[PDB]
Amino acid sequence: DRATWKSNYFLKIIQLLDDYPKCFIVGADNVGSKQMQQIRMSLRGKAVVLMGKNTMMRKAIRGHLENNPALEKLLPHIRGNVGFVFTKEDLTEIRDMLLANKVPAAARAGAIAPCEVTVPAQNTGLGPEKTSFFQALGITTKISRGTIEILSDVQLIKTGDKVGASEATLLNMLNISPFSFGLIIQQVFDNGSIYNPE
Amino acid sequence: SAADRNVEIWKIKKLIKSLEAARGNGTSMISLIIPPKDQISRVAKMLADEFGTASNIKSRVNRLSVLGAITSVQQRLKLYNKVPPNGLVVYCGTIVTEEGKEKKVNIDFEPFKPINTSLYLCDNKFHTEALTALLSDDSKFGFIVIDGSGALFGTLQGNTREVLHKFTVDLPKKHGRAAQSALRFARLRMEKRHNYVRKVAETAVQLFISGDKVNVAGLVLAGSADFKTELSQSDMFDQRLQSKVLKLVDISYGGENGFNQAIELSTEVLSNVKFIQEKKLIGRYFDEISQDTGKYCFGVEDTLKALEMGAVEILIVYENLDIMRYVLHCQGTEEEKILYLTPEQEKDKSHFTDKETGQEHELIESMPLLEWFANNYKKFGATLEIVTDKSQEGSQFVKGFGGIGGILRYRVDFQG
Amino acid sequence: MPPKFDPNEIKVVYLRCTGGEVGATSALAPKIGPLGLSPKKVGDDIAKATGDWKGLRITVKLTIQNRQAQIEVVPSASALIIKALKEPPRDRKKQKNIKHSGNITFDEIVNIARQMRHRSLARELSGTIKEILGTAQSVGCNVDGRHPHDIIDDINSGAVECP
Amino acid sequence: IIEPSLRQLAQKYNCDKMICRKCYARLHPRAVNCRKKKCGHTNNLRPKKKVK
RNA sequence: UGGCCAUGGAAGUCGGAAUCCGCUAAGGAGUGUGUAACAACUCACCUGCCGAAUCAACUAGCCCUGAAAAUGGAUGGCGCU
Ligand SMILES: [Zn+2]
Repeated sequence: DRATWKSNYFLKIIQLLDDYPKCFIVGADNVGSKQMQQIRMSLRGKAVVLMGKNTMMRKAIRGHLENNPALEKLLPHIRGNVGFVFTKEDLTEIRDMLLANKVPAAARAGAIAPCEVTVPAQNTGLGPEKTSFFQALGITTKISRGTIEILSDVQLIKTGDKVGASEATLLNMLNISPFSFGLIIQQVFDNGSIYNPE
Repeated sequence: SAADRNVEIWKIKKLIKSLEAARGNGTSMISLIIPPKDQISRVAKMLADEFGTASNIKSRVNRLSVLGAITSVQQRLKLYNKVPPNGLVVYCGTIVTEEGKEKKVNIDFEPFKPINTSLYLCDNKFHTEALTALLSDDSKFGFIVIDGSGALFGTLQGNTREVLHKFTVDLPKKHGRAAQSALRFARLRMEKRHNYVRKVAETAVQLFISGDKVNVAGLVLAGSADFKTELSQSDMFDQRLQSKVLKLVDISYGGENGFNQAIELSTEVLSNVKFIQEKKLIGRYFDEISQDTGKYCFGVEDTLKALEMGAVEILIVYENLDIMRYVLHCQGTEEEKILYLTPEQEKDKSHFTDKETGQEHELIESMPLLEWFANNYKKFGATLEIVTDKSQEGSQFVKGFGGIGGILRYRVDFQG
Repeated sequence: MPPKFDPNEIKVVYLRCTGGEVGATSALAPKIGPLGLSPKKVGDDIAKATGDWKGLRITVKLTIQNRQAQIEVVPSASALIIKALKEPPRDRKKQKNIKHSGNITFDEIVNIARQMRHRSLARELSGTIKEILGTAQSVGCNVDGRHPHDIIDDINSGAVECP
Repeated sequence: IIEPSLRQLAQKYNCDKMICRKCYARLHPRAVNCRKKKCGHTNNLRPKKKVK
């Protein structure tokens, strides 16, 4: 194990490179197995998704094989948490399909905020429970007959702001999930030419 | 096997129920019972005199039925050469029944458990009060009997008086007639004496334990000279055995002649054990009602539903409760339903018309629920705990709670 | 169903499993049952009627409540349908030694099993599904007198027929 | 009653510990061996039992 | 995939016969926590950072734990690193 498998992994990546002349480098990021399965089910017919390591630092060996240049441009961009998407359809269409899929995934306590997150005026869906968790920071909440109702549309977290722990937990209890993303596109490979999501 | 024993018990329980219902004429029946030690010839002699005296019964019907009943039992007893262990229970007669069917009947059987009860009777009906009284009191108690001469071990069902094991010992003298050696010999005497307690305690673990969990519901020490007290409170005595020590009896005499003295003294305390186990259980049930908790049930509407569903852990029942399981049936459509009814709701009830269709819904005959609980608690959740109305907690459970409840496996919600 | 007692439509589903016969220990209704208008004994009788004459060796019970009428269905599990297609039927009470005979062939019968799978598996068609259901069998032991393991590798059938 | 993050901070100091099976020494939870020369750095350790 | 035995509940998890395939980058028909039972949590394969050794299982030397006695005390004593 892990000598024959390592050789089998080299055979997987080279065959995918030989089959498809176009690849889409996608950042994995905070991602679930459930997400990856959903993406597999959506992109089943056309594309083939892969997730690699520093044996993707091995496109060099494909470029060595009595043929290819152009794969030399792709070596620096295999950094961070990276996985590939091999495919033959198109480039701008596939970019739109990747952007369109995505997933919610609830608040990460500590990380940055991508958009201006809000709390709409609505009931929590509980009995006479702790209103003190909501009112600790600066939110107007009443016990309007049993249910804890928020009485105003207020912005908690703004763009480029750090998400606190107590406010993250309250958003998770409310089922408000603007944070996270799913997966991001950093760079592209299209028959030799490189693009930067443009 | 344990399962085969339970089937043999149920077989006899069923048989017993059918014999109590029997009924017959004048005093044509016989209820005869023989203990295991007894000789059959002596019994066959007794019946031969009872046959002779019966020859001068004035009334016809009775006389001829009696003599034939006495001849049958005499012939059944010819087949056995000895009275078997567990005794013998002979039930002869000529029972009247439906269809005007005055039929002869004979049931000799060696019962399960040993019986220490003799009985000769004739009557209009059979008398199985001995057998049913046995079947209730399965509770065995142990009897360790210490003496400076030698020990004894035996057990004690409600009826039967057993001997398990006994030994005698060559113990030393009280005194040592030297000044210096007095002390050494006195220590030596006390070490021999302690080794004897150890042996008795070891043999007691040998006898009274079963699968690292003692069979005897209690245990009694019975002696004199603070020798039982040596055993009772010693660290030598295994705590699983020691925790069931209920009485330390003070007896004159020793061994098997002291044994039956120890039983006579220990009677009230050995009767109270069932009453104590009742209190402990219903006390445990009532604590759940005292707190919020919600790991309880009560009423045949609830307690059964709880048993049907996410099952109970313990199913408390009062003997007397009288609530019964009928099976109702339709004439035309062949629809049916079973319900658990009270004494007045079962005797006469205009509820049972089918209504939706418009027919009379005939209530096909019952069986009554204590019996139903016993039939299939094993196929539910189990520990069918029969309790009485004697204890203060039991009295509440019977009078207040309707004599039915349960301690559940977890919390359960109920509505309506 | 939220505030007090209201059916706006009620096509409510919940998943019970196991149901050869009525069952004394039941555990069918409560919790979900009574609140929602489905009863207990009648619901057990309806559950027996659907899961009657096959399967009597364990079944699955999705319960779609239409206000008061439950629609019990048998959604297929792989091992259940293998046990249904065994050497039937010695149902209950001996029995006893035990339910693991496991020499009942099924070569082209498992083709139907891979077809009846509710898509699932993230597969590249039956070629891979054949390998899965040929090993799901804890009991069966594959064809006539074969093993499962590595005979699966050399399949020569039903690649294009199963879609 | 008590603020959760504040609680877990005081747990860290009182309850997130290893315990020596020989000498009952209270040890940091990463511990593989004991501190105590009295029990010869036993290595028979167990976790401190959590309050239910 | 409520896999099978076990219903008293074990859909990975009181126990035991099993014990493979798919997706696979890859996850045991499951190390535990805990559950009536789930859930929820926790325990490979792979990356990002950092920057050369790292780690396991035995084995035997000294040292230490194991190592409790009654007048105050004896490597002979003083002492000795
Ligand atoms: Zn220690």
